[PDB]
Amino acid sequence: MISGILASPGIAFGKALLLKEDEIVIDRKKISADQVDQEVERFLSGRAKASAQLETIKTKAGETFGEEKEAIFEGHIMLLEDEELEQEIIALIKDKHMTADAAAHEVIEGQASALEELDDEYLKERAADVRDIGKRLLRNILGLKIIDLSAIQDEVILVAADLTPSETAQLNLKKVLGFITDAGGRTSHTSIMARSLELPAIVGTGSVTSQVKNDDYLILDAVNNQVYVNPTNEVIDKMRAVQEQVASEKAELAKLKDLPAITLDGHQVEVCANIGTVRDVEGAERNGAEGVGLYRTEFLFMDRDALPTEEEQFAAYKAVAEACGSQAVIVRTMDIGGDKELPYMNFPKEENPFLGWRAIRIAMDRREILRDQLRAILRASAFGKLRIMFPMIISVEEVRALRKEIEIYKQELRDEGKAFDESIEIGVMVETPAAATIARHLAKEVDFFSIGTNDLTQYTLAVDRGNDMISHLYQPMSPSVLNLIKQVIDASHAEGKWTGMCGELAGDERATLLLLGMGLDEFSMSAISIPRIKKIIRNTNFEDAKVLAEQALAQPTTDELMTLVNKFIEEKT
Amino acid sequence: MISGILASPGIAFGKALLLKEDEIVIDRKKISADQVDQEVERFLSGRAKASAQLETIKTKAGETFGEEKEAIFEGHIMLLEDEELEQEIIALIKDKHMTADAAAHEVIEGQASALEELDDEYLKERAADVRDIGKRLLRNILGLKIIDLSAIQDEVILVAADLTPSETAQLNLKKVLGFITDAGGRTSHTSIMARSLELPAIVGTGSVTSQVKNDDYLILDAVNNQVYVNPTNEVIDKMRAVQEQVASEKAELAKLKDLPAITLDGHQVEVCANIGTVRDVEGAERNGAEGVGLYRTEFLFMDRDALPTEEEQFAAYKAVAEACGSQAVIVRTMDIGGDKELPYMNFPKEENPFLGWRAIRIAMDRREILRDQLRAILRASAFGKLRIMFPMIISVEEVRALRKEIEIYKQELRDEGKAFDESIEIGVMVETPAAATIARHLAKEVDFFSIGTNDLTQYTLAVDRGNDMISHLYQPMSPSVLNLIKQVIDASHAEGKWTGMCGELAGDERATLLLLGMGLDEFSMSAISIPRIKKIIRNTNFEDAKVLAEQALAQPTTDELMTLVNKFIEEKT
Repeated sequence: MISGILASPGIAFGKALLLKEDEIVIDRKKISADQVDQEVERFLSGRAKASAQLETIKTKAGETFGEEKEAIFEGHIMLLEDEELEQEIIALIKDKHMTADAAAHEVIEGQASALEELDDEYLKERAADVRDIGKRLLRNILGLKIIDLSAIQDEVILVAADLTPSETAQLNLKKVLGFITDAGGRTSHTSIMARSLELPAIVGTGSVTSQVKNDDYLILDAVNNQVYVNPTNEVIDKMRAVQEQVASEKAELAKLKDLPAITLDGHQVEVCANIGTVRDVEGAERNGAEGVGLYRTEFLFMDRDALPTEEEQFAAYKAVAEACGSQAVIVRTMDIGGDKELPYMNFPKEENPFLGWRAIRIAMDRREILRDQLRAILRASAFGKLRIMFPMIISVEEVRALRKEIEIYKQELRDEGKAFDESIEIGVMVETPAAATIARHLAKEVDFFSIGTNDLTQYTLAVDRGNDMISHLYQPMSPSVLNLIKQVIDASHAEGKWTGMCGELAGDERATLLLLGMGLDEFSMSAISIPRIKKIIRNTNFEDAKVLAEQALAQPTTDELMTLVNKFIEEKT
Repeated sequence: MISGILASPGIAFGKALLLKEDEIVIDRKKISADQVDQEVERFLSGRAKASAQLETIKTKAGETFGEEKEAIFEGHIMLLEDEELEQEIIALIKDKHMTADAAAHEVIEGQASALEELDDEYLKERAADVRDIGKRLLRNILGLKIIDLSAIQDEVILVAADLTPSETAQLNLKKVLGFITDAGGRTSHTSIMARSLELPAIVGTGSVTSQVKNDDYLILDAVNNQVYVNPTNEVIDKMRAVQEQVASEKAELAKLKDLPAITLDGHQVEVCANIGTVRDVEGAERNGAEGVGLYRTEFLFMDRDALPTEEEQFAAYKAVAEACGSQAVIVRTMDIGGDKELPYMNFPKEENPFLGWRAIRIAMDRREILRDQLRAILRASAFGKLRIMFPMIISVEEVRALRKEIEIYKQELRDEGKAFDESIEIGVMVETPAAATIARHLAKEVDFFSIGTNDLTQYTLAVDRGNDMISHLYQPMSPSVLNLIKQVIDASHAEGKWTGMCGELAGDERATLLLLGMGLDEFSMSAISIPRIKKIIRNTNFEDAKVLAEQALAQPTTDELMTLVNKFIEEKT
């Protein structure tokens, strides 16, 4: 009867691999002066190896996982070569006549020890990565035999007390049919990989490695949360059928709108990622995004030290469109100028950037910007489902002037023998109280809306998103912002269009029932929030939420509206 | 058959005074070197007189009109003593060997001449005041006889081709039964005085002074726009009866609420002045204000180099309350922190002051400020009708916390044996889209609303009131702001309260029919706008305006809403 936390559901059958590591012996024997010069050379000679061996691991991470994991090694390597460590490690040996393995341990342990004093779980984990660098350094000076998880010639299950980020890079994903460890829990780096990799694995076993020997045959239920050791065929069979169900579950979920973004009583919404860069598509796919709800194109502009031309934009958009496969991306035209300047533009300062010459106000005062970009988006739409959406819309005037612009850019493309999706849908950010107010009018003029609650909150409450001194007044969960949200959604629906939401409220656990009840069609968020919200959605009853929403919309006070939400959560799941 | 522009309606009977002035002779005869030293002394000796005589006129203006007219003389005197004039006047005489009256004329004429090159009517008038200083200087060096309007021992009518601001100060208001001149028109300084003084007078006669001799008996109709010269008693009689009607008109208008702020079809609104300082009460009374709709207390705070204590505030408020007589003042608690900092507070900088720690957000983070002030207002309410109004309100939370505050401060006063109007009404600025959105909720909690459209526009459109680069987007006449205005007014009325407006829209000729049609109860503006708006109000039909308003509120476009307004003005007066 062994149970863990189960990080990924599924089933698997294979041999068990056990990572055994010998304890590192440290000699506290003081060294003589003649040994001072020799110990430094041993450290440099031992450090010389890890230098080249660490570099080899980096290259495997880049090809195996990508640049996201390749740079983490550079930080560890760059930190190791820090000139502060060279002087501090040598000084103790030269000054205290200590050994290199004992003196070096104090330096890396000293810094990591300072990090543990921190009262944050996020800073403590990084201290674990730093500690790992010094831990291996001691083995490197001694020249301890390394197992290396890359030397696997046969498929096996991976069992260990805990895995350090360094092992996950040089790990064979195809030869490992799963991962099992007794680490702390999801807060473990390897645990997150099981989720994104979508492979069965446990991390809270507690003491399975002490019960398993290498070459042991084990079957992972990852469904009943049980492990069978050398079990007959009656269990190897049950499991095999459990694995069948698992596979059918995929096959069914595989359907289009038949996704978890459905309440108990059958109400579906989209749930998507906001992104900045192709690189974010990875997190989106990892977290179960059904498409991209907001492609903040600014971020691509701050990914460069020059304004990206039509061609550079096109390429960037094309990549995204393609890295998204079948999925739709809502490409927002550029929003520079509140707290998001791009320095390379050298725009002049403003007294209130957030009430200033922002986003569309620029692209309309400098058509080359609007034109290059819209041109690029359109052209990229020849390569995947894209939508166009505009930021900082304030009037019907603005929308018509920009549609007219699209139509001009569309013809030019037609005339230059350049495909673009003629179906391409156009919408607007509703993130201004103006837009919210004339939502009915705007809804005739666009295909859709996405409510930017970060901004909407900001202007409706006149509280600067940046200003910590008044942060306590920044409440997107005000009777004032909610009402304006409702009013927008309703506008959508009255024209037979839809409203999504890319403001942070979409991703906020506390609004999910209200957003849902109020009929929001689409949620778009940081990818990392997709599962929390999906979970809430999948476990609500939609009808109940409507009732909730309605109540909340009548409250003159946030507190009073928080109460409704809470009594709901109490009574309803 | 002589007709002028009539600046003030009324009737008068009295003798005619004629201001005759001899032409100033200028000698272009070059002076010798021995005469250079003597001419400078003559200028200094002649300048010595005007120095003391100009100072005497200043003291008469202060006692006669007040500090508003006393400082204008200091500028003229300070400009005359400018060290640049001393060196430039002496240099030409010493360098060009010119005469003091001819050389001095070039210096003052030279600067005034540069001002005329300006293409602005407002800058040109000031050039007239500077020209006057040099014109009299020539008489002062020559020692020309001065008539002085203060030497009047008998009541007479004042007739002149044109009067310079200097004469208006040393003018006997009680001995002058009216003012008649052939100047340009209302753009004449003296013409404005007839309006504020409320005395019959003409400024566009054209050539009456050439037809009148001093000691002539004239009757001013100022009603039929005619002047009778030595007319029998049949006309001295008609006029006397015309004067009776005039007096009855006052008596009727005198009433109270039934004033000019009434549409043709009987709909009344209040029309008041926004003020900053007791000193503004004068302009308000001058321009026919029926009370004060917004007393921006910040302005009193920027009228000082220290934070005004409870006692200083009280005094300041008391004065206002009293300078307003029977009239109600809406005292807004302090609004510092957008474009209105007070430097003496040394508050820290903000990234977006207008979305920052503004107004009520301060007084709530520093109770001493809120307390002193509310204390002071309450106590001042023992001395005249005052209301309390709060700026930058965003939530029902804020209002309740502040009412609760009032109630505490009320008791303290009760306990310290300090009267305050127990009837004192409390309201809120609706100048946030939040407030506008929860207007229904807020309306239960306050006695009234005043819509701040400067701010409301700002946040609804996210356009900084300060930012000229996007000024073209600052449109309080958007379908978005108007709708929010309507929604607020309606909230008021639904609770049986009222909404006023102190934003600049109230004073904007183009909104007046809409504001009216939408049922706005109260308008408050710069005093100078009171008559334009009153005029529009008095000449509208209210029912028609409703229809107008309604139409305008359905337009998705400003232009389209401007069209309605225009076709109205065409067809309707």
